[PDB]
Amino acid sequence: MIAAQLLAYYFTELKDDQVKKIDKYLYAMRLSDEILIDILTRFKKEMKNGLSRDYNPTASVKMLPTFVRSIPDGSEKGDFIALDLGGSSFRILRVQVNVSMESEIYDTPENIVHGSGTQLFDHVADCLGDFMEKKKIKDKKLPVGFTFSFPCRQSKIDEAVLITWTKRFKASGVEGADVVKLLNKAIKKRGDYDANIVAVVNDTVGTMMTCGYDDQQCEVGLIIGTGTNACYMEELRHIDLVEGDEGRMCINTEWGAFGDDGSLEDIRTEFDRELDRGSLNPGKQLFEKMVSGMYMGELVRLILVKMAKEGLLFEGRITPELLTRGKFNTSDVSAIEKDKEGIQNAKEILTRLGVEPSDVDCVSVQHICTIVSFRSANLVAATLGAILNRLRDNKGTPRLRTTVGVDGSLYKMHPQYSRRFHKTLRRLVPDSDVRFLLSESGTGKGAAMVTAVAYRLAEQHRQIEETLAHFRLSKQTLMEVKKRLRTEMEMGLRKETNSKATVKMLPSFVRSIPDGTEHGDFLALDLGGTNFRVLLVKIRSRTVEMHNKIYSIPLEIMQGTGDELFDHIVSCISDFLDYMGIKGPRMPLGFTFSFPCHQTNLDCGILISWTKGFKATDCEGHDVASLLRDAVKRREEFDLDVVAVVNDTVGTMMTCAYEEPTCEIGLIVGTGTNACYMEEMKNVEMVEGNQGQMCINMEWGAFGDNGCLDDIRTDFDKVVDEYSLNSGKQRFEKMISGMYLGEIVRNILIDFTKKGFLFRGQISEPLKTRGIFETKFLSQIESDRLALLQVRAILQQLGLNSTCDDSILVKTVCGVVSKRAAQLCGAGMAAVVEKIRENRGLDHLNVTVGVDGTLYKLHPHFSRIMHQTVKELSPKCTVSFLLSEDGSGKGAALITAVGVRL
Ligand SMILES: O=P(O)(O)OC[C@H]1O[C@@H](O)[C@H](O)[C@@H](O)[C@@H]1O
Ligand SMILES: O=P(O)(O)OC[C@H]1O[C@@H](O)[C@H](O)[C@@H](O)[C@@H]1O
Ligand SMILES: OC[C@H]1O[C@@H](O)[C@H](O)[C@@H](O)[C@@H]1O
Ligand SMILES: OC[C@H]1O[C@@H](O)[C@H](O)[C@@H](O)[C@@H]1O
Repeated sequence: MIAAQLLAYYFTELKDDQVKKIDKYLYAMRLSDEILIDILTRFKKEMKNGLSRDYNPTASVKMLPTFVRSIPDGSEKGDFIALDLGGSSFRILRVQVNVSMESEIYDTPENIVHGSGTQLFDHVADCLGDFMEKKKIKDKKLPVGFTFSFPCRQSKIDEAVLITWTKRFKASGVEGADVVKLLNKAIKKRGDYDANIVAVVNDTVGTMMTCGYDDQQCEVGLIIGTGTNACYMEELRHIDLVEGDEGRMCINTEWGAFGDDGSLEDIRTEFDRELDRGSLNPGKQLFEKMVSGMYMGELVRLILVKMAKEGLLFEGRITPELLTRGKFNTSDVSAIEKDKEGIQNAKEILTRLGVEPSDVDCVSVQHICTIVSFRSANLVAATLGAILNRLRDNKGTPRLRTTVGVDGSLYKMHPQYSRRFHKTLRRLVPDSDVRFLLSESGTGKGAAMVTAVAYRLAEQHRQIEETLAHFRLSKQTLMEVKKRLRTEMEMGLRKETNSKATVKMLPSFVRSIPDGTEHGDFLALDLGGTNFRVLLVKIRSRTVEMHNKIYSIPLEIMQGTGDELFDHIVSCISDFLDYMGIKGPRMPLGFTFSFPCHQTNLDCGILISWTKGFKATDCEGHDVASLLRDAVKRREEFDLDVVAVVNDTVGTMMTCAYEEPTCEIGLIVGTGTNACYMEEMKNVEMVEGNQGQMCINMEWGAFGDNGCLDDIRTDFDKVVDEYSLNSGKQRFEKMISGMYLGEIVRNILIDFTKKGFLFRGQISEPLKTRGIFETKFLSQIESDRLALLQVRAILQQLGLNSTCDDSILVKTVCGVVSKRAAQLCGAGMAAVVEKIRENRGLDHLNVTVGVDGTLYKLHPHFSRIMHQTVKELSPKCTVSFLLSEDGSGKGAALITAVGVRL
């Protein structure tokens, strides 16, 4: 063997002399550690820019958010299908989780790849059909995971908008589109089987998930093959594009694009540039074309040519295979760099290229292979180094212990790459005990690991939707609901039908809008809403001076006695008279009693039945005007003239009509809901008389107490009503007013919570607290100006331990309910305007509506949706809504003016 030894010395001798010369020729491809630190530092800056919302729009390193928040924990179970496309092979596996997987490779020729997105996806679908056939699972409904090795935009995990083609693929009409849906079109065109792509993940994510399944220290996913890329677990609080602050989420770096903006124009060489000039994506993936094992061999080829041309190789002799693009590939690079086998391989290959390689040439082309595969390994060490620093920092520790899961041919196959990369890495990041785990099995197993979870969520999101589905009414139902009210309106206005009508159409003896001749000083009560207040209104024919003071009524008095309740009112009145300096002279009062009252004239008003929060005994069936008088007596302090008993709708209508003659309808949407309008007397059957109109206090909150709305009432609606004071009463109102909506939302959440869909399945005392969701908060929650952070805060403020996810669902629930309300109220209001256009027999109506109520006033959407609904439900009308800013008081004064007038 003194021969082999003898030879080896010969080559080293031969080698030595040449190496110096080549190192100086390709000096540009000799990146010092210093430079590598520089590149490591530049990459950091690029990573910070991709995560930053401020800088992300022009950041080359996309730092795309995948929707994976943690590596496998063993909770995963089931048999899935995995599609792997973009690597070196198009495999279709069937993982079943121990983890049992079955792969299959399908050839994807240079016609499908560079073809049409349709052709491509038709190929993917066919192969999938083949697999499922072969495998005998087409019957079984199995979840599909898609390992798509390209840059995509995902908002959810089953969303995957292609940004740009990478590596070898370039099919027309895919970029910009949702690959998932594109895949579905193919499977449906074929209409062979049924498939649900529940997840779409990158191969670095898939590799990371795969390794983490085996090693729980796994936080990175690296790929060095047809293309290079890396992903890692990043803290949510830093992922600006995703709203959350708790936990981490995997970030698909897409580092191949590093340098695309020009950041590596000082590193990149003339060879890298020409390699680019003839590539499928000129100017893109620049960092990748210097590292990847799809660009490597061709890079060596471009160097060989340059030197041969310059007579520095094969005595300047060129051959046409040396010039043909792709004659020299990365496998040639790997072999030529083999330990013992290297030099002869260089020969066997180089002669295949037609140049008569000398022993010198073989020794040179091997060194040329080292500089190029080494620059590659050093560049990945640098950028991975940065990811490692970023991880260390996120940990706050000065030392890092993590695991990077690798995969990829160049790494897995080149004889010098792996260790050179390793050594260089740890010299750059000496502050870490980085391990590397090679995904021996491939990406599929990890994608199944993602698909298992994506599926689970997709499943629970489906049940939630089976719930909310109910608070979503079709225009056709809003149309019937409208038609249903109109029938009811007829039943209370008509003699015979009246006693049966649930929507009683109460005659308020207000026969006209302010005639501008009103004058005087009137006292006025406003009871029923949220704030009970006593007012003094000084009208003068034309000027209205107002004054008021809120007097709170305890829940106890409010639900006390007819006496306790009414004695309390008089005392407040007593105080107000003092407060005003009006005490003494008997004054004309206008009682705004916001409740169902049977009147036969202004000055009387028998409480038909309490609604909302009042439940004071011995009050129903009595003339409230009368009760007010007895209370004044028992007191024996002052006296007053109970001139009128008006409802708040009527009062609101007048307050607005005073300024706007066109206002003939009054709407209230606050603690409770109701409306009123100027009905033609010809129709007011309950009241004898034939001329003019009469304001009908449509007690619409009862619409449905007979059952005509029982097709749209949900089991949640039943509950609220069941747990209320007036159980079975005020249904239409119970699904619209601010005293009820919160309770609907609260019972849904309790439901979702029991299902584990929310607040981690635990029903907190606050969750069980009635009225926890006030009009003040619903309005806030449902606000768009409010960030998610803020919505989460309110909910935490309410005492509920919400997460950002809870904060989203809660927010969703509130919108389904308030929308349904704004819609239902719009249907009723729509009916009212038909009857007005029809009663006055006109082709087209222009009427104004006076509105008041905290919900209508505070809520961000209600009014807006409601306005649209009335518009779309009743096209022959142009309803205008006027917000009442002076309360029912002013209007109640104008009523007592004319009320005192007789
Ligand atoms: O370019 P490659 O050698 O195919 O490397 C990338 C590919 O590696 C395979 O082992 C994985 O299963 C694929 O999910 C990945 O896309
Ligand atoms: O529930 P609320 O906010 O009190 O809405 C209804 C109330 O609105 C006030 O503005 C009116 O002055 C009251 O007469 C009415 O009863
Ligand atoms: O296949 C490995 C990687 O190659 C890159 O060039 C692609 O852009 C990545 O999306 C992919 O993860
Ligand atoms: O407060 C607005 C409405 O609330 C309902 O609960 C009452 O029954 C109505 O009479 C009133 O108009």
